[PDB]
Amino acid sequence: SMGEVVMSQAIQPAHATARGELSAGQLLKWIDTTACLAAEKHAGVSCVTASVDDIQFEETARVGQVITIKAKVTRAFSTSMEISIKVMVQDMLTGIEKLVSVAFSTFVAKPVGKIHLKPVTLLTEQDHVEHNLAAERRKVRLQHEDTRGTSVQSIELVLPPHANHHGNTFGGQIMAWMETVATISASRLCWAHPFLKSVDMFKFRGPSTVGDRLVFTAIVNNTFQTCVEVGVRVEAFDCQEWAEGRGRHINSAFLIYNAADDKENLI
Amino acid sequence: VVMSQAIQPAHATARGELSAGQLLKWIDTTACLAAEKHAGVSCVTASVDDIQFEETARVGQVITIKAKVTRAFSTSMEISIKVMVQDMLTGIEKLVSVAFSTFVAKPVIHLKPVTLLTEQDHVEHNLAAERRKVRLQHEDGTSVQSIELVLPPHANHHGNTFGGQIMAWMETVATISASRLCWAHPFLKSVDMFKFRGPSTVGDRLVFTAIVNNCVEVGVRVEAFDCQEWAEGRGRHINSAFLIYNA
Amino acid sequence: MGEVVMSQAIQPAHATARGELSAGQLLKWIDTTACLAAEKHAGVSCVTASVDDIQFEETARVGQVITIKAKVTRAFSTSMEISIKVMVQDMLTGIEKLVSVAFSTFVAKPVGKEKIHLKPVTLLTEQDHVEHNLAAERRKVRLQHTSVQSIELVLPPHANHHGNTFGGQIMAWMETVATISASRLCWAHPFLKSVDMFKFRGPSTVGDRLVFTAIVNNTFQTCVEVGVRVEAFDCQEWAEGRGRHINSAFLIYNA
Ligand SMILES: CC(C)(COP(=O)(O)OP(=O)(O)OC[C@H]1O[C@@H](n2cnc3c(N)ncnc32)[C@H](O)[C@@H]1OP(=O)(O)O)[C@@H](O)C(=O)NCCC(=O)NCCS
Ligand SMILES: CC(C)(COP(=O)(O)OP(=O)(O)OC[C@H]1O[C@@H](n2cnc3c(N)ncnc32)[C@H](O)[C@@H]1OP(=O)(O)O)[C@@H](O)C(=O)NCCC(=O)NCCS
Ligand SMILES: CC(C)(COP(=O)(O)OP(=O)(O)OC[C@H]1O[C@@H](n2cnc3c(N)ncnc32)[C@H](O)[C@@H]1OP(=O)(O)O)[C@H](O)C(=O)NCCC(=O)NCCS
Repeated sequence: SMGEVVMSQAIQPAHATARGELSAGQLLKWIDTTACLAAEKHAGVSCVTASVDDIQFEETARVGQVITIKAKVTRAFSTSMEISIKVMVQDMLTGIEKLVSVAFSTFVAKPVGKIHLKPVTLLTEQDHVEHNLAAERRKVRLQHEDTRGTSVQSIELVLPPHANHHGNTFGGQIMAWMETVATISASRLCWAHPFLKSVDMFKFRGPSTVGDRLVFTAIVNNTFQTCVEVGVRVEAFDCQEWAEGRGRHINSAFLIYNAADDKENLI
Repeated sequence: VVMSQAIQPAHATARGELSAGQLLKWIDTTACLAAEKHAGVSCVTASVDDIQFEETARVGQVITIKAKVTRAFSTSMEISIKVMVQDMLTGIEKLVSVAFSTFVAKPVIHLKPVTLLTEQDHVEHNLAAERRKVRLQHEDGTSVQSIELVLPPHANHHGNTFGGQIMAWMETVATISASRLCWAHPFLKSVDMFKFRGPSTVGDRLVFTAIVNNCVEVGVRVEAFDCQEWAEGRGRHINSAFLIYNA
Repeated sequence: MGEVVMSQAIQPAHATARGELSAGQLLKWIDTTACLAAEKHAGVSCVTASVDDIQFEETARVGQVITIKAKVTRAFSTSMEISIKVMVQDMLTGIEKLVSVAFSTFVAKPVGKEKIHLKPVTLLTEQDHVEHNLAAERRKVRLQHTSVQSIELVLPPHANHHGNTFGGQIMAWMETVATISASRLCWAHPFLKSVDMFKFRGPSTVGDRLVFTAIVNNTFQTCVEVGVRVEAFDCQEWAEGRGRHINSAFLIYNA
């Protein structure tokens, strides 16, 4: 009733990892879908992931638990929108609901052919305060203007199910693909299976489309306490660019992984 | 038209049982491939009759599905569906479902009658008329909300959403509402007579809304939205459905 | 080098009842890395022409990582030979093993009514030259060379952006049907050991139905050979009966 889009996923073994936990990559993908739908409700046209803020993961959902994602447009700007993301997890046996993640993300309306956005409607006091908090967070976003022998290369062909019906590659899918490569790199240092704690704020620097090859390069970047930092770099190539060897930088993220809450589990 | 699929973790539920939605999907695909062998063109699910599951299938087992066109009408076709499960260590086979479905042809033309041969062929050919009569008569806890975005793999090559994809997404949300009643994990008993009352297409958003209605009965609502319609909040009602569970 | 490299973690979604990687998925992944290598050479869409002997010396498990390297060893005119290497690593132990060394052939598909002419492969190593030689001997060999029914509908993710059904996709559906037939003979879950050389005869396309039939062919005990047929139908072809022989393959399973 309040322009809040709601998803609900039960976690099958399909979404599961070697730990029986929900794949972090999948959560990222679901978060981006729900948020996009939130934006596309405000815009009327297709919207693409512009950037993500930092995401922290408080809990990881196990198989047999239900996840509930809620997204909302907090503020509309000129072509862009701030979308707020809440993520819960409910154990179907205990009844307990816990918070997984509060998160922010940015979407861009894509022109129909060859256009301005309406203002978001504010009813509550939370609406009016977050309306202002978005402009401060936006300053932070834009000012973010800064431009180990355990390497891992992967490659994914962008098929039609990985993109909207105009053919633009989904933000969430590149994030899902990133995360699995990152895990492979992080595991080269752990004696346990490590789980994702956070993704540092990053930007989608340019478009990707059906039939691109996305190349993922991952390396461990740092070690701290119980955790390990992995940089992933994403590059795009259409069929011709792929042969010539002149790709396009799509993004770079830093994912921080937790070695099962023990110092001993990493070298 | 025969389809055999083995049950793998990809298809399984939390307790290692083959997911009902996954079955419903495999039923439609096969029931659709039956219809498409008769019309020559693409076909879409018009309606579903009572489905009832006598057995639940488990990882490692194999499901065999048989579907055939009983009677072609003016633009629609009645299809029969048999569902067998086999154990690959026992050899034992068990019946999962006897179910009927109705498909409409979608030209971009008329349909010939089918080639009848058996005595049993004629019997189903006559009883289909009664069944079509019943199919047409349908004329009058906590709410679980979910949304799904229709991608290319969720539709035929012409862009039309599979009926079976909708029933699979329907089961996911219905199970959650059921689980939320008894604080446990249940299994699907049946799918009651409903009708898909409008098309759906790639790019649609399907909003699902499940509520506990009364052994439990989950009512699922499927509402469809353009990217434009999504903005204007005026969508299209695809279907309502009633699913019954035990725990 | 000139190597296309893919790394995949084996989740339960890629797995079987035991906790092993489905051979179907492995084959699909191998066809992709090889296809990516061909296209890096050709600069256009490439399809699977044929596959040599593939033998799996190990099976991987959930929570392990498969790494595939693919290289174009020689280009001819429309076709290229691709050398493939598959390794598996345990994510906890860190121990690696050879899964498979195999060979596949890819053909460059024209956009319009286009004549395609592939450039030579840049040779650097002495092993490069050795491989360029032995490619022709393998190319010559190539050109010289109870039961389960199933059906799959070709959708968008099963074909490249032009609409041509991937070789690896058919190769996946090809094992999932064979496994059941091998399960129907002896009452135990078996694992795939090798795939005998087979060619792709006709192209397939988005919207097709592929009908799969498999039978036990020959059983020298502790081994059961199972042949697979693959038959493709347009939507209209479907309703009339006349279809196309895509491929017939022989799979060796193990009890
Ligand atoms: C997002 C994108 C449009 C930014 O364009 P740009 O080169 O920065 O040019 P501009 O500065 O004019 O961007 C226009 C808008 O983007 C916003 N923007 C740019 N960088 C941003 C960031 N890091 N975070 C949030 N918003 C950002 C600007 O604030 C501006 O907003 P406004 O129109 O409401 O005033 C561009 O990088 C892009 O099209 N790539 C991602 C699209 C995509 O394909 N996403 C899926 C992943 S491949
Ligand atoms: C395989 C195919 C290319 C062979 O074509 P053809 O009818 O035999 O005609 P040609 O022999 O002239 O084919 C041209 C090339 O195919 C090669 N060829 C044919 N079968 C081959 C095989 N078994 N192994 C290696 N090369 C083969 C020839 O050597 C020739 O090579 P060149 O052009 O580099 O000199 C063709 O039948 C085809 O399009 N197959 C299906 C491809 C496909 O769609 N696969 C994806 C999954 S269905
Ligand atoms: C049935 C439908 C195809 C056409 O609308 P309609 O007004 O009900 O169609 P009509 O009754 O005028 O005629 C179409 C045929 O479908 C049959 N039909 C209509 N309602 C039916 C129902 N409740 N149950 C079974 N068959 C039904 C009719 O008997 C008629 O058969 P005929 O050609 O032999 O006379 C439907 O409303 C529709 O367009 N939705 C298609 C569903 C779809 O797109 N696929 C599923 C994913 S959304």
